[PDB]
Amino acid sequence: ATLRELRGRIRSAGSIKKITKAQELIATSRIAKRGLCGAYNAASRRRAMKSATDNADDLIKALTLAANRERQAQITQEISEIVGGANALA
Amino acid sequence: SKQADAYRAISLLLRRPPGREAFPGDVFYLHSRLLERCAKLSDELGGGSMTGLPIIETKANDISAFIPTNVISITDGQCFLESDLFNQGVRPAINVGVSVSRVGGAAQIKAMKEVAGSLRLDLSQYRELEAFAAFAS
Amino acid sequence: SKQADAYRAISLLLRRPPGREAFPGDVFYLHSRLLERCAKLSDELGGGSMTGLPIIETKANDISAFIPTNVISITDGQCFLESDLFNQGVRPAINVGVSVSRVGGAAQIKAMKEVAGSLRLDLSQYRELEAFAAFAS
Amino acid sequence: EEIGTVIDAGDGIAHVEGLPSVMTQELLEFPGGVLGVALNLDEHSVGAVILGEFEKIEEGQQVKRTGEVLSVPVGDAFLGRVVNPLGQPIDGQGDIAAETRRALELQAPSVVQRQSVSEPLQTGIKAIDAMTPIGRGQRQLIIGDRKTGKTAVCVDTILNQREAWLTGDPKQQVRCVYVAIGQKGTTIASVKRALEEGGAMEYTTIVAAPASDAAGFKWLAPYTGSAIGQHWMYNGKHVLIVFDDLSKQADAYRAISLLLRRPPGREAFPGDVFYLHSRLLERCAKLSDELGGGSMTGLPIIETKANDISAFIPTNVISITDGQCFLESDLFNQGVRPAINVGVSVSRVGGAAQIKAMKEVAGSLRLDLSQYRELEAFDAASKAQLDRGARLVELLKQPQYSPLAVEEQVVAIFLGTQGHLDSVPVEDVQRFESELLEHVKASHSDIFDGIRETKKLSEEAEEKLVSVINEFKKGF
Amino acid sequence: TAGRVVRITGPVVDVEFPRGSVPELFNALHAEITFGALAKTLTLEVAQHLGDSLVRCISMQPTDGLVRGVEVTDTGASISVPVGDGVKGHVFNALGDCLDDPGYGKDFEHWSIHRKPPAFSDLEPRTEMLETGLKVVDLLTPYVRGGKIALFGGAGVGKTVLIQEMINRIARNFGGTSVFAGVGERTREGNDLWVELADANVLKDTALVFGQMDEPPGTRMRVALSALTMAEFFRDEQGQDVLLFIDNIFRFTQAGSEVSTLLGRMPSAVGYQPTLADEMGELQERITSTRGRSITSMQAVYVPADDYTDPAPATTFAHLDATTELSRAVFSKGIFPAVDPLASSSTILDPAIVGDEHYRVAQEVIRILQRYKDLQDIIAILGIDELSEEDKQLVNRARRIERFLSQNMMAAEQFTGQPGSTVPLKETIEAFDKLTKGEFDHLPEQAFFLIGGLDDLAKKAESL
Amino acid sequence: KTAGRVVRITGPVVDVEFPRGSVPELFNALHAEITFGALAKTLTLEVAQHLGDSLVRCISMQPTDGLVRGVEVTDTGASISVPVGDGVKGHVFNALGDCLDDPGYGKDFEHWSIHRKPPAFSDLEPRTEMLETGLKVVDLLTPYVRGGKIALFGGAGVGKTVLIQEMINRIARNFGGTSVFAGVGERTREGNDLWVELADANVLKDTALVFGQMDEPPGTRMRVALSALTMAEFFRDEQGQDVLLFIDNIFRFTQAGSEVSTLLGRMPSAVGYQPTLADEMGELQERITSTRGRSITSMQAVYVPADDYTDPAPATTFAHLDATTELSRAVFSKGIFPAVDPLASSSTILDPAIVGDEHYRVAQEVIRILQRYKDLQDIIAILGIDELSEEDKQLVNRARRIERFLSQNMMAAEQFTGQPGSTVPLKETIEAFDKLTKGEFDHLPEQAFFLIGGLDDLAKKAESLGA
Amino acid sequence: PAIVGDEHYRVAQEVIRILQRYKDLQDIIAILGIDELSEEDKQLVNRARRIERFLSQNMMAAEQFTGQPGSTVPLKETIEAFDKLTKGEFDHLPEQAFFLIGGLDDLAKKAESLGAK
Ligand SMILES: Nc1ncnc2c1ncn2[C@@H]1O[C@H](COP(=O)(O)OP(=O)(O)OP(=O)(O)O)[C@@H](O)[C@H]1O
Ligand SMILES: Nc1ncnc2c1ncn2[C@@H]1O[C@H](COP(=O)(O)OP(=O)(O)OP(=O)(O)O)[C@@H](O)[C@H]1O
Ligand SMILES: Nc1ncnc2c1ncn2[C@@H]1O[C@H](COP(=O)(O)OP(=O)(O)O)[C@@H](O)[C@H]1O
Ligand SMILES: [Mg+2]
Ligand SMILES: [Mg+2]
Repeated sequence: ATLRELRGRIRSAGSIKKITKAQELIATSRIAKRGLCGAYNAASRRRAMKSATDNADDLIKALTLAANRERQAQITQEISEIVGGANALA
Repeated sequence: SKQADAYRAISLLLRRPPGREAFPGDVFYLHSRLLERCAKLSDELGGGSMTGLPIIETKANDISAFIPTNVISITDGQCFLESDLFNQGVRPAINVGVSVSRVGGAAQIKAMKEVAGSLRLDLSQYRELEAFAAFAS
Repeated sequence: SKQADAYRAISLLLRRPPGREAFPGDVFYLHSRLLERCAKLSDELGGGSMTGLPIIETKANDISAFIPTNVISITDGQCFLESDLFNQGVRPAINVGVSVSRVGGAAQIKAMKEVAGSLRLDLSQYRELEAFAAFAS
Repeated sequence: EEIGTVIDAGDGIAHVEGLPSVMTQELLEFPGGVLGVALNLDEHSVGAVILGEFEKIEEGQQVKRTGEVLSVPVGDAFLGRVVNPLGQPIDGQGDIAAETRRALELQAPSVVQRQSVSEPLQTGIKAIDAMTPIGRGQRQLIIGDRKTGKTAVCVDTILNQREAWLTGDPKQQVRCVYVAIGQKGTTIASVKRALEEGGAMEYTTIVAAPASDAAGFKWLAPYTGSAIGQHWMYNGKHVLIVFDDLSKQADAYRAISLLLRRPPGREAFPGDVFYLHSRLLERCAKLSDELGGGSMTGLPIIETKANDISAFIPTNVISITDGQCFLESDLFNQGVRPAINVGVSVSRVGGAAQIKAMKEVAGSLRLDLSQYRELEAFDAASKAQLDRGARLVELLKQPQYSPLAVEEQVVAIFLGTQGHLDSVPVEDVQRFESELLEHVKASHSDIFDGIRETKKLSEEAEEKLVSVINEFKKGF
Repeated sequence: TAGRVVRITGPVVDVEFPRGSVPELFNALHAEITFGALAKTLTLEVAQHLGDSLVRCISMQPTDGLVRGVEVTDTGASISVPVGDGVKGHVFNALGDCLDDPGYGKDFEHWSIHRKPPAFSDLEPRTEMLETGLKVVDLLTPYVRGGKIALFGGAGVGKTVLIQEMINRIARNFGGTSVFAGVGERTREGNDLWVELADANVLKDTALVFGQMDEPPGTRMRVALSALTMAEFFRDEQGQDVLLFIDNIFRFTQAGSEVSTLLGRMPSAVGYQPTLADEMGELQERITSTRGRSITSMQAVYVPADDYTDPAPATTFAHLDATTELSRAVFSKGIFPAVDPLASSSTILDPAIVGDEHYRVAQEVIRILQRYKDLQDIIAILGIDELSEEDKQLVNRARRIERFLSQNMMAAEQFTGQPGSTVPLKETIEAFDKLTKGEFDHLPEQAFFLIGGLDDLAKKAESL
Repeated sequence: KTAGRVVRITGPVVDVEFPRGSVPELFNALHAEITFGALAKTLTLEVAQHLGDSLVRCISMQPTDGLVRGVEVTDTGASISVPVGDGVKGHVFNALGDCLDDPGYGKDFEHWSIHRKPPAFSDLEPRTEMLETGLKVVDLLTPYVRGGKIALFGGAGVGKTVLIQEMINRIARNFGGTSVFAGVGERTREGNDLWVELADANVLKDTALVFGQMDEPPGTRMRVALSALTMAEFFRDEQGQDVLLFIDNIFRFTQAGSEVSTLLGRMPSAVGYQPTLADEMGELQERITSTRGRSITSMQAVYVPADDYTDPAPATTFAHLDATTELSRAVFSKGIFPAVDPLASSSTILDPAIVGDEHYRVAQEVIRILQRYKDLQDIIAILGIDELSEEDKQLVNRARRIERFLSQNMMAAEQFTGQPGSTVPLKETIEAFDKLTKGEFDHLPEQAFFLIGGLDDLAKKAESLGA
Repeated sequence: PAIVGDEHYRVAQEVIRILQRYKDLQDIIAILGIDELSEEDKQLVNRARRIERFLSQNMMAAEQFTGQPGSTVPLKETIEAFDKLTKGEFDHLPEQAFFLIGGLDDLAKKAESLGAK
């Protein structure tokens, strides 16, 4: 279930990235003319959503690397089981 | 889990062909034959009973491993315990959403069945709503 | 996919060495030998043709599985269907963003070649812009 | 003489009947000058791993003993030579006059035969010498993705031993062994070219197992190089050995193990892949004075995939060596070369082996960079701190093939850790530094000589250095 | 002294020889299938010595119709391919048989396909740059002489035209020749390539070696070595520069995996053959520069699951000197060759190799194009008006630079009547330096489409 | 007759044929000779299997390079045995009992077989007595047990050996009893460093060191732990000494067993491990125990391959322990030393009936805050803390301060930083973390909590930072 | 449509489309919250939550577990109810009104039990 969970997380992160990039562009437009504004309460929305888009990109990259490690490892483990059975039947 | 490991060790030493995670083919049969001897006897046989409480240790909350899958498919329900719930103060750390008893109200006295008929479903819906409404203003 | 499964079954029962996914070392050969007989013959041989439409069933849309990878490599183009598109009402559920025909416009009549010229780029731009649906003003 | 017969051959493994008196791990001669190592001895046959051109092995061939357990020739004649894992020259420069022969599986010095590492091995790389100093007899892993400058770090380290070689003092000299495992032949040739241009081939030996070699040679090369180095180490010499790279040796050993039908484990590697690397790197040691005081410094190279230092082989080697220098692809692609990462890079035993002046200058520097990385990723003091961190990052940038002497590194680090770079623009920090160093060498070179002789920076020499900096800056 | 078939298991054939006549490993043996419908001569390749006078071999053709006990003849050598100038302009299979003219080249000199790389001392210790004359390649992703260039890009991006362009340039500029190795070649595409090269009139400059997809894994494994052997003859005996195209190298790796599985070997990580790295090294180390002559290779590389850490691409990229990615986006803009200047890379774009000026100009081009890519989304969604004036200046300059990376290619003369250009490296460096400095922002954009150096730029600017 | 002969050699595994009626018993030590010059030695083989037809399969304690088929093998009649007594203290031994710092020393001592049964179940008594260390994180969240079994899990380079050195400093120095250290498949230079450090601290005279390190055949790496445990068991059962037993690293014992199992021709288990993984660990660990009136405090480092805590070796080790300190690569990356995972680590005596209600309550509050902080990492990674509720932001700041304050300047960390370590009394730790969970230090900056001791250290550091 | 009729097919397809969109939006709602959706997406999410709850049913065989007796819903009533739901005719009822009930009369009764109508 590890690979399935990782793929679900990759899909979630991709959707979040798309939404945050759209919001960053909308904030760019609104600058020329809610609480997603970074440390504003504690322009700012544009920077916060650019940061969030970059963070989601990094998350997608890391999750994809983990997913590929898991995919390779599953192939290797499956082959190990198959060949172990074959050897024991040799 | 430890008994399954011991049986796997024995089978591999007898050079019986291995399967998933190198377990022998009949590991599910080992546990199912064990756990079907827990029974509620007919009144003709004396009405005695044996209640089984098997314990399974998972790793990294991976209930999709071979032996956990086997035993879950054998028993009359399960109480899933989770370290995240434990550390949060939910003790016993029972994950209500996925824990279940396959006997249900028949295993309860009438008063309990009356006051708790929908408690598990209510708590499952509550957890769903708490997750969904986490960032709703 | 079913034919590859049947051939793997035969090969294993014949004790032929297994590889990835337990397939024999000639499953790619199985499918490539099958699919290279689909051809367009020269005029010297009568100009006849056979067009192949192999169907492959993916599991959880993993086109990097062994048999999908082989058949994708073998064929001249791919129509990827997706259940998410199907549920969105996009029927036939072809993912135009990843589907390809390497023969391409050579297989179209001139009228279709003309009217369909801008379709690919229009759809790609639409997919890029879909995030901004509600901000169309 | 006992003569056996090849009874079958395949995939780098031959089986020989006969040879009753054969030793375990003995070398066997097959026709055509092919060699094998006797791994498995049973009542029926001997299983030999072929080290060489396996395609020339045929059923029915005569196999002869050598009477020698797996071993290579050793001696001073190997300096300046390129050899294959059997010790045979492949540089086309004639015979090598072996002093003796050394078995490849002699055990490492015991707990009571060593002493703590206390003498520095100057790599000439500011980042390493300042932040992850390497002592003689240490094992320091160089780990990173492909094309991140690992071989450049190791070749610059070998080049830095030229001055020590010219002293003529065996207590200061460092003989170098470069082991190429699975590297492109052209890359080995270019390494040899660079070493020749730097005068390093005088004291360097290359053991080459290029990518076209069979798995046996790739598996054997590190042990050949280690044996050649050990012959010097046990004679009171100091040795630096580079294994470029042990990932390829692990892959070759996995190939041999699978071809022997040994059941694999994690990532299809055999259960003894850790033993493969650990017994090799245990032989790099700093010897007790009773055994002559010699040392062998190990610089194993590991190639990661996508900066995944948590993979099996990387973690094995990290758990074998005394620290690691982790080269990042992001830093490398930003022009930060060498691409050392302070967050990961550490020297477990190098602090004791670092001269006083370097210690004093680099102490605060290491933590400053480590914190500044995060502060950058994220007031007037903070902005000044960011400027200082950027200047230090520029300070630790170094061109290839240009190792710095230890005193020059002291002065260069002093420039940046004492605010003398805040005046100069960041993009000039390098040129300035370089120019300034040349100045101190052209005139006011008393500082370099003092630092070299005393291994510390005196207050008076420090003040003279500041005055020279100020005069040069006004000239700058 | 002839052997006999003892076991047949698909493409694996066990053969028994008399005691002292066992063939050497990799020897080519011949057997006959006499059943009328499937009649053929099988080529077997000795893979193992099983002992007791048995050898295990991989059949190069399907074994359907083979009979136990039929005679097996030893040729006394490995698979050998015809070599010489006669192989140019002709199509061969992995066994040396001519496909466009059966029997052709049987009398040529024949070279074994299993050869060692140049001796270590015979290698050139210093990298060199293969000046192609194409602006984008020469400036941003210079090719290494004797090196390996990965090629990427789906259908319809001008990949075949780029291959034809490189064939043209190696033939006309370096006086060299080309060998195309279709590893796991689709028969339809092999036929298409044959006809297209004949139409382009570059077939005479190139030898085609096809190991088709519908062949057993053995031929797909050995076809790359066969093409390499022809290229090696051209380099070492005719003293020519050779360009060796391999499509697809991953299919060579996968055919090796299939063969390894057929022979009963235990798979390594991710199911590949245990000797994956050794096989790839044996292939790739033969592609080098030696004795003043070189084989340069452009190799299509498939990346399973887009996973660059996968063992096959990971092993292949240990040997790759440059990467050329062809982008549908660039192609759609009419910029030919459609090389994606940001995704493409070269390991010799360093000051130490190409010089300081080249490096500086290339980095400036990359910086401008990257900033333009960053501004692209704003341009598309909010419009170019939103951008600051400096951003508009950068957009104009970057658009001109990216159009100037286009070129009129030799192979493009057959679609557009105009001939191609060969821009010297110095001219490209100075032209793009001026472009980055902003000395042509006034000229119209179309002036930069499909031209050579600065003379062409001035001519087209005045013609507009 | 009575003497065997080598029939098969497959690495460090030897098949020996004996005459009928003279087949050695399992675990008997046999002796063969290698005469080839450089490698000349006497091999000690250990009978591992009876193969039938008067053949036995044995594990060589030394490398078999140079061994020839047909050489004579002699049966000692007994298993491997090591010297025991007060004299082993102050000396370094290998797995066979040979003294390395003084060859020949201990040959006249009483010698005990390294194989023996664990204590009878009726003699086993659970241990619940806190072994205060002065380390904030251990004392609060994973209190160690005196006479109990402690393990330090961790991946490569996360601080297992530095923490073992820390516990030798904190517990062994003031120890009134005997100490045994077992180097199992670890760095030889680390063994040398430990020998020298113990000599300098004067703890060596009370300590027996047994080393079978990385550059050894898998048989020695499998048996050295048993040899050290045999010395520890002598001290426990024959002298009534309180015994400290340090093992670094027990995973190496499991790994050597896996190598040997592969060499013995056994069918592999999951991840290629030996089928008898749990059995072998059980035998060894069950010997490592206290008994009624006889105390062994054991501390074991446990390597975690590829940072995979699900790997079978550590996974089977978990069951044998009373306290488990799990070192985390993620914690290590933050610069937090000791790099403990406060949520994954556990202790059987961290319950109110043993440590008292206040200690337990404070520990549970710390764990709840850290767990809540971990649950929020998904959001924080993308958006940061600015999107959380006020309660969650308060909790996140509290959790960051708590996680930093679990760090400590360790005694053994001075060598790496030049900063002397600190000892925090358990009472001060409880008070400090009570105040932290209550928000009494929410105003101090985060770095003030990093790598310090008690509340005075926090005050001084915060003052130095301006707060 | 040919077998079950146009109305049944249309209603089923609309339910599937809404639920698929809700599945697509779940991760966004989890991270950024519902308020960052467009108005139409917020409406669809509310509708989808009610639809997914109304697909649940108190079953005859489940009474041993819930203590609630089961129910049976005619197909025509099911089609009409989900047609109304997909149009937002019940958007004003609390989603808890749709949980584990039968037809529209059960829905009305539960809604009144919950203070809605
Ligand atoms: N300090 C440096 N400054 C500039 N260029 C450098 C530096 N170090 C290395 N390079 C260049 O970077 C590239 C990579 O260097 P190198 O070959 O040493 O790396 P690597 O990690 O060993 O590579 P590979 O994976 O090919 O073995 C080469 O072009 C080298 O010239
Ligand atoms: N408390 C600490 N303070 C500072 N640095 C530390 C601390 N603990 C460990 N380190 C650093 O981490 C390095 C690795 O620590 P240690 O040797 O204890 O790790 P390990 O888990 O035993 O490693 P391995 O798996 O390699 O044996 C130490 O050499 C030192 O560089
Ligand atoms: N430089 C160019 N000038 C004119 N036409 C081109 C150029 N490059 C590609 N084309 C056209 O684009 C099409 C695709 O090019 P091609 O290399 O054949 O793609 P592929 O090799 O992927 O099939 C060709 O039919 C060709 O006519
Ligand atoms: Mg390198
Ligand atoms: Mg350690």
